[PDB]
Amino acid sequence: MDFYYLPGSAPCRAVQMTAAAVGVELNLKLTNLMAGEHMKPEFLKINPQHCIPTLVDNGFALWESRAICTYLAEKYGKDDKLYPKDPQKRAVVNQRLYFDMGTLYQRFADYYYPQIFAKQPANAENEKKMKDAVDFLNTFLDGHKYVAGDSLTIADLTVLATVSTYDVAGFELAKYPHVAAWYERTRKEAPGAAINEAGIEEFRKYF
Amino acid sequence: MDFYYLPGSAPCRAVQMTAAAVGVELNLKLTNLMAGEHMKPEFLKINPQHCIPTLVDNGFALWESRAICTYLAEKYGKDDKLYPKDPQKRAVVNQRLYFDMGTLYQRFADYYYPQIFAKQPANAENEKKMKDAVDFLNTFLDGHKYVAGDSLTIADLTVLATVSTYDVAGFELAKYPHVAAWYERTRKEAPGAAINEAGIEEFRKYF
Ligand SMILES: N[C@@H](CCC(=O)N[C@@H](CS)C(=O)NCC(=O)O)C(=O)O
Ligand SMILES: N[C@@H](CCC(=O)N[C@@H](CS)C(=O)NCC(=O)O)C(=O)O
Repeated sequence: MDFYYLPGSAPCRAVQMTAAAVGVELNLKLTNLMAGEHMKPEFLKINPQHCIPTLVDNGFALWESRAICTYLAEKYGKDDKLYPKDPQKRAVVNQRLYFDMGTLYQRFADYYYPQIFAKQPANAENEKKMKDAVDFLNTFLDGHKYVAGDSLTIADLTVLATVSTYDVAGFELAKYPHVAAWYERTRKEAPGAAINEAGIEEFRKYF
Repeated sequence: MDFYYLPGSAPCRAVQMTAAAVGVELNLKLTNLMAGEHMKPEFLKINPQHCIPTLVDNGFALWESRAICTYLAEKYGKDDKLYPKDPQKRAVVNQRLYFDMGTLYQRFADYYYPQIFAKQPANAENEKKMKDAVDFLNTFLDGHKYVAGDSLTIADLTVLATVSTYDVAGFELAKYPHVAAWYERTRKEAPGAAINEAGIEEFRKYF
């Protein structure tokens, strides 16, 4: 299966760790957006939204990092813990996946991207929204050892990719006890952790 | 099961149509955000992210509309077509769910809400991104009759909740033939269609 990605990308790193978790080997396809490789006619045929990560598994094209992670868990995973079949348990996992996309990473991007690509001054309003997002995550972790329960799931993997990004950007995770502790634990227990660590160094080249 | 909602809210309507599709009755609990009812202690105890929709099913509290929709489908659904178990088919539906949230609705909200509620000037670039989101959906709908595959799924229901809102907001959907055709067909066929139409009228009360 081909994996169109960029090493420093969080959504890409989330899939990489999930693939490691289920023992699936990804045929890496470095896709340089600055060379318009995602806009090649061949790529558009695979993914009209022309975005990475994009996975192609024996003719089946799929994008949206979290959808890819769930796909790999359902089709190639054997350990129910990573993505529980029980509706209730799976629902908490799914809610956290949406949280990661629409709240945690979304606010991170809203605050840092303008400073990185537009050279705009740090926006106070968006800084607080980002802070509120980590606060939520901190609350989600109160009591439980993992983001969506008591066992490592793909929700921890995608949130790790995101939080490891907050880290390299210089965000103060230490002011969120549960997040900081979970991060330290998960950064050492996540399958493919070494790939994630190598990847953030590429993202670091943005600051 | 309790359903904390507001009729005009798109994410809430997505859950209402999904519930109707699976024969699940929802005890409606109007939660007026303008009156700050989403921050009442009792509600924060159930949902610390203080957002609607929030579902409580025999003690189990859940938020994030699309996670509620899939939960209702997995636990109470009996028509595999609504949310296919096959990993690949499921993956296509799931990618569309993330599309609906992170691309289609996200851009709609970022463009209109700051104007309607915060009374801020329109943001031209955000308008452009919004057009790009509908364009993507238009392409997805080229050939394919439903948002995901050749049958109505929960992806059609949430996209209807989102697109119907684009409609009342005055966005020119007509310029996207495949989106417009799909909408013309689905706004009638969809389970809970009448609920959604009534809900958008309550949303209109903001224009
Ligand atoms: N929500 C998506 C985000 C995908 C995304 O933002 N992709 C970026 C790379 S970080 C991209 O390909 N941008 C170029 C484009 O969309 O044309 C996911 O989780 O996969
Ligand atoms: N991604 C969420 C969006 C939830 C959302 O935006 N909820 C709004 C109502 S439309 C809300 O409760 N806002 C007030 C708040 O979050 O405090 C979903 O699909 O449920």
